[PDB]
Amino acid sequence: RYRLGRKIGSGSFGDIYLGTDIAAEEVAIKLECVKTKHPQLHIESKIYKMMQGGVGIPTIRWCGAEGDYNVMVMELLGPSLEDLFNFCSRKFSLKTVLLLADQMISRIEYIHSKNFIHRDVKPDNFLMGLGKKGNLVYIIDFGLAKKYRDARTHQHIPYRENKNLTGTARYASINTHLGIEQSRRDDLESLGYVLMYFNLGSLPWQGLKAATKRQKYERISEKKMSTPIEVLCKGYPSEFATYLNFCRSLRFDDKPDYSYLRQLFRNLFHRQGFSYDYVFDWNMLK
Ligand SMILES: COc1ccc(OC)c(CCC(=O)Nc2cc(-c3c(-c4ccc(F)cc4)nc(/N=N/c4ccc(F)cc4)n3C)ccn2)c1
Repeated sequence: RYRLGRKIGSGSFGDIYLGTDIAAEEVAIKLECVKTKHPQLHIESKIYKMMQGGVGIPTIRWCGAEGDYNVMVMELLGPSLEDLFNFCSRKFSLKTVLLLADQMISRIEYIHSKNFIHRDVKPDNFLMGLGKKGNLVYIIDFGLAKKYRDARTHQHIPYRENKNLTGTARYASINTHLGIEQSRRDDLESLGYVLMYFNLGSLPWQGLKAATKRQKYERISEKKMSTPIEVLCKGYPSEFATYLNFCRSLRFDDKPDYSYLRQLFRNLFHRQGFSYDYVFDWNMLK
């Protein structure tokens, strides 16, 4: 039922295409070769299905195999926060950062409530909705997602060390750089780096080259460990440093206090005099 359009980029696993549901609507299409190596697309599809119904969780319309590809068809979403960041001249107003922070914490909480961690929290994996959902932040891409507790007993996965970094180095938590198994705290710590990225326009560990990838990650790790939160966040409201310190002090199997983290930013929002009219920076482009 689906005509494949132009390739719009790559995902954590497989290629992404702008596509068309010939009968009705435009859609997004993810393809994975059915026989190249270890398969991933069908597991990710199963996670989306477990996530179904949650606020800001995309709907899948069909998932199967068509010839030489495993295919997943997703409702079309709007631009990613990295796209919108570029469109807003790579700087977000405080109001927009706080509006985004409120929803993004909630999306991460939702994923955690369904027993999974995302492990690649970054602007590219959050997309705005379209039409009646144009003010809603969605989260995408479960290719790196992992179950962190047992569905029946809620027994947390064990602590593990000497792991290779998974996800994007720019936003990875310090413990991830140190080879620790990722848990709920790490999704939230990554979000903290995303919010300061939006505030600052960059992070101080961006753009570092080296010979091998290990050395580059090592530079990023060292720069992150050697930059105190009060220096990273210098000049910005204290809530951002409070947020990051809170995430960095969580124990491996701690349940984060998502409400407290949201309340930090909500209190700031109201002390700044902003109104929750869901008018983001991009809503003001002329
Ligand atoms: C209507 O006018 C338009 C004008 C311009 C447009 O764009 C040029 C568009 C198209 C917008 C669009 O892209 N919409 C969209 C995308 C995704 C998606 C999937 C996806 C997932 C599952 C599926 F089944 C299908 C697609 N994967 C992703 N990965 N992004 C990554 C991954 C890894 C990275 F390191 C960085 C970024 N994305 C963004 C899902 C749903 N909607 C429209």
